[PDB]
Amino acid sequence: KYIIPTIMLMPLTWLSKNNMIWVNSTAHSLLISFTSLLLMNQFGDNSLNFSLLFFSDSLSTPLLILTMWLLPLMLMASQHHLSKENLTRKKLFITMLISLQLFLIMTFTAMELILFYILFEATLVPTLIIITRWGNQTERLNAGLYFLFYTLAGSLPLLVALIYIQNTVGSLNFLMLQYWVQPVHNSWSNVFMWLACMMAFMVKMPLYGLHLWLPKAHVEAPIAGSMVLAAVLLKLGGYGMLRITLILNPMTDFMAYPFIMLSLWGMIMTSSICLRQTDLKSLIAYSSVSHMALVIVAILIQTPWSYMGATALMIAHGLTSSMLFCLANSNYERIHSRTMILARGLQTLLPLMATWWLLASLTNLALPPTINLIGELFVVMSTFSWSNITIILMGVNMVITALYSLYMLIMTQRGKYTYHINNISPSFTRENALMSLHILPLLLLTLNPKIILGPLY
Amino acid sequence: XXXXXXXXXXXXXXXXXXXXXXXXXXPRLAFVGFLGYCSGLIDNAIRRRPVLLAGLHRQLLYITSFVFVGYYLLKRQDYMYAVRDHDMFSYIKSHXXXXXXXXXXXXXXXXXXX
Amino acid sequence: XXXXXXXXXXXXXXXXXXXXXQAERLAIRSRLKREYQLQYYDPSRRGVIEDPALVRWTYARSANIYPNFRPNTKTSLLGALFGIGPLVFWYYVFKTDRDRKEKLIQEGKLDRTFNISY
Amino acid sequence: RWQEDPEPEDENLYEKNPDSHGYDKDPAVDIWNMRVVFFFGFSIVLVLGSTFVAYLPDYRMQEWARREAERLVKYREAHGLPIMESNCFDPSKIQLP
Amino acid sequence: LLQVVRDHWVHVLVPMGFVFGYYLDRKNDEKLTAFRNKSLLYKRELKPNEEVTW
Amino acid sequence: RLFIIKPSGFYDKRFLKLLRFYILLTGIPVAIGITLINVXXXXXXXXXXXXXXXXXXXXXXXXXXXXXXXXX
Amino acid sequence: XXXXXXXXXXXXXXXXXXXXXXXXXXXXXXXXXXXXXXXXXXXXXXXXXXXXXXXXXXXXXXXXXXXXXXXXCQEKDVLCMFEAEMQWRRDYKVDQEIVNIIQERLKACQQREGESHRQNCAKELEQFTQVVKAYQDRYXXXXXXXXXXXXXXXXXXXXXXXXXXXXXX
Repeated sequence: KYIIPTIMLMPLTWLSKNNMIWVNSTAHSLLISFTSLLLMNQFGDNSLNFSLLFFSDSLSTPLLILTMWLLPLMLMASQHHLSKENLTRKKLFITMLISLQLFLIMTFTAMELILFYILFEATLVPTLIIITRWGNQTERLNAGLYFLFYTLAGSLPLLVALIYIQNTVGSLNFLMLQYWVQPVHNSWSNVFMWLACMMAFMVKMPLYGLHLWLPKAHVEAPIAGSMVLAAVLLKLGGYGMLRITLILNPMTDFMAYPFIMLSLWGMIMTSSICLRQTDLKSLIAYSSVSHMALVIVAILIQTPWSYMGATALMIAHGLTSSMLFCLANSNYERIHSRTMILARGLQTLLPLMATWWLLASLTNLALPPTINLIGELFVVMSTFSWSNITIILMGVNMVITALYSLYMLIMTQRGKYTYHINNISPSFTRENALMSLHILPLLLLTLNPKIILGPLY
Repeated sequence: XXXXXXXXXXXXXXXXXXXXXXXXXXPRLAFVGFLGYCSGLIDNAIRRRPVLLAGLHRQLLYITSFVFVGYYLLKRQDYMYAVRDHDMFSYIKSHXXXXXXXXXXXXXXXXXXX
Repeated sequence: XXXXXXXXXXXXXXXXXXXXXQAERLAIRSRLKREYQLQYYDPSRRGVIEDPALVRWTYARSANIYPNFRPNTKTSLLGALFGIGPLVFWYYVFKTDRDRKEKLIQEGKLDRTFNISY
Repeated sequence: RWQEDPEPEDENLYEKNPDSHGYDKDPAVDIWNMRVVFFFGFSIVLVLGSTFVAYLPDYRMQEWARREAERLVKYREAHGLPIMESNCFDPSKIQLP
Repeated sequence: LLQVVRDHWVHVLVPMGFVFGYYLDRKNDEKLTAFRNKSLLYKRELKPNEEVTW
Repeated sequence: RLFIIKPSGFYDKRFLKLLRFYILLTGIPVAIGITLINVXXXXXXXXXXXXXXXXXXXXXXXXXXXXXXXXX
Repeated sequence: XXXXXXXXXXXXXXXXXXXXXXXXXXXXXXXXXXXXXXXXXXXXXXXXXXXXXXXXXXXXXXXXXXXXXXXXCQEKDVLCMFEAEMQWRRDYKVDQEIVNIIQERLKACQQREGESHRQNCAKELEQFTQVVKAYQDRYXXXXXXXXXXXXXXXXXXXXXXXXXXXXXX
């Protein structure tokens, strides 16, 4: 139902005339994104399989809807960029997004681990082409090579891990079939089997160790700022930790103990650096570490309460950090620098965009129940049942989550910009329309967060 | 099996075991047909010719050749998987002692806390 | 950091060396301002000015990492003890809490009957 | 020496030769795209899509379980002594050891 | 008539691809016809319609 | 009288009017959505006789609009 | 209705004898607002109910009963274990909202009495302590994520602990 109309977007951009292109790619994507909220939502007590195992059903993944939400949203801000260059260069880098969306639909839907693996690594190839090309600043290669040699270094151990499970215990396939899986006896040979399953989802889900993959990709901008949101889709795209820990190793949690603590220090120290940093895109790059680290802590506890907040945080972060990158892009195409201090001035120069700057920054804080409060609060409550000492460290993190976003506000809420003379037009219709399409879904999830937070809810 | 034991060595088709029935307009055949069409798109990029899709009508040769070779390739696929299953099921019945059945049991297992 | 007496006007002399010192500082200050002045007062510009000071300021933190840290000696090694060290510090904190909690479940109950969530 | 490498031009739509637009060039294409189909998805997915989300098609037995629980409470209280759960989904298991 | 067909050609293909996608993915249930009515979960005897529901 | 401070205003105020025009355009079936509860029957709870488990909608509750979406 | 316990009957009756002044300001405003915007709201609600005429009853609640015990068929089989685990997941979702009713029974006591709090009721306090304690041992709580395959182990661990204590005494 979802694959085939998404594949038919590929000949759409190539066959259409030279003056159009962007009109057809945006309009047809919006009607397909409507059908995702029409058919996928239906479920019973245990979510029943879709069809044959080419693409399967969703049990605890309404995160597909977020990919369908960014399916037209990534095409909006990429209008100002790429417009100067040739028509063939435009047609290629629109279809690379469609190819990304093709593989991204395949990752969340298909209830597998063997075929899921060759879709998890398959998303890295289109992003590699996007990140390495169109870089405004230099050191594109010091982020492009970093994009593979961190992920593939951790994910290639899945080939020796996943196949080892199916060769001993039946077959992986449906996961709904996986009741054959027996608890681990805790042996030294089984130590590296657990580590190989984890390490793939320890790189894309950023810790404190091996976290350097993320900020390098964000600072060195792929195209404008809307292709940065595709890298946000890859953080939440590593959702296999929800499936491996729950099924393949449920008895194993003794080896999780140091890895919780490694992500726990990736909260205080990741927030400390994000205070004196000069680059505006880097300030969102390090804030994205902490929010996804909260998910990492939640998964390894394995309590039924933590997953309720973990799945909610995947949707919460994917529409708020992407909203923040669009605000960084809206200054990047006017001032032509990622410097925070140089680009300073809201309301006096940017009147209506300043209110969007508020709502995006307030979502990093704990607002009245939208999705960010709902997502975070379950994790804090789950950590206390895990160990009572946690909120002494977790509370300090709550202080600097204010400093994550208020420092972004203060260094933009000042009536100066004496050196600057540009940025005459504050928002050319679509510039604010991007910001509304990011916040209004979060405002609609205030009334119904049952659709978002749902691992057996 | 790597080495032949029942079938005669060096043969293009099966012939000895022909009864299996080949696929008719299979979903796998459509992808190979798409690959034949894909080769007729990229050849106009190497040899610079107007339009990838609306170019020369030598593309029909590329579609047919991939389908024709692919049909014999898919015929070998369904044959070899069938022989693999035929040898496996015959091995269990001939030995009998190698396979053992155990069903319906209630056994204790350690439960994890938190 | 602050001393016993706060510096604002304390310890200053006219002399001859200080008189030429102010002449040096005002010369560069006027040199870097005039290149701004010629670029500020013209309608034909429209665009944010670069300035070599701010570009190098951003480059100081984002880059210049691997050309540095070649004489590590001892100061770099002391940073690792403050780096990976706190992870070892908390490793014995949570472990003592686990030995406290796990023993209470099996013998002498501490968990309340009202508890059901997580 | 750069020879041909030194080539850069500052481009901004703003208002000059655009009137009021978002997409670069052509006034006819801009209005039909940036104001019509850009806002058609804004009207269908957000307003007509709000009716769905979780409201209407029950959604993973949330409303069904409420009516199912209430009828089981009144029946078990009138007949049995234990309320709902005591020793559930296990009756006459084959030993322990 | 001639001006309308020449203008829109790629535009028609995307909703047409949805109908082709919906039809092909529905036909997969015909391969999975086994255990159509089994046990007590969603099983009822036929009155007029054949094989309850597809 | 003074010349006052200057803001784009024209680009800002037009966005809110263009947004509201498309909210109100699909705000018509929202207004019909209230009358669908009014005119057509909403919900009834009764023990069903053994004949059919599902007809049009398998389980319909609260709103009649739930049954209309269940058919397609 | 039916399921909810609640209080028997509330008294609530005013005498009004001490001080005439202006009779009662609370009673005069209550009688005025009953006719102003309460009787008019009752007339519109009755007009909409009468306009319905034809009403569909429908099935509402689904049956689905027993379908064999989960702790009887084992040895890892897809045809048998799938439907057995479905029954356990149904009951677990029902048991979540059974607790909610007993939880709201204690909520009703706190609202009605207020000043009495713990001195009265007692029945709702005892009903809460009996169910939740049994809920902790049988359904999840210490058994991590919800899984019916692991649920049999939690029942067996409680059965082994009870047998060990019975042998000593």
